[PDB]
Amino acid sequence: VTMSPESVVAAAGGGNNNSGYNEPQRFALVVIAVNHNVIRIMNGSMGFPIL
Amino acid sequence: GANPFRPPLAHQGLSKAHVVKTAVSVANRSAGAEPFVTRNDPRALAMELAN
Repeated sequence: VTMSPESVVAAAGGGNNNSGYNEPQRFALVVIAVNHNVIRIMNGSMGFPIL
Repeated sequence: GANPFRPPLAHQGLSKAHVVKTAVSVANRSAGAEPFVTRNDPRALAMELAN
């Protein structure tokens, strides 16, 4: 991932009043994935045969 | 007139052939049976992972 000049200039504080970046800004990256899975119901119990 | 009033003979009564208001028939609703979703946890089983 390549970030933006707006982000790199907002990271530094010193902005005027009601500018939002009056304080230095810290960022964190989050990644989520969605996957399939198989569930087997037998004998009154459940589990993942493939895992 | 052969019509005395003294005899307390109140006959036998009167047969209620029918009732003025019919009795509605409601639908029968039973309850739980032998497998009525009860907790017993005898085994708890053991599902070995295939892979």
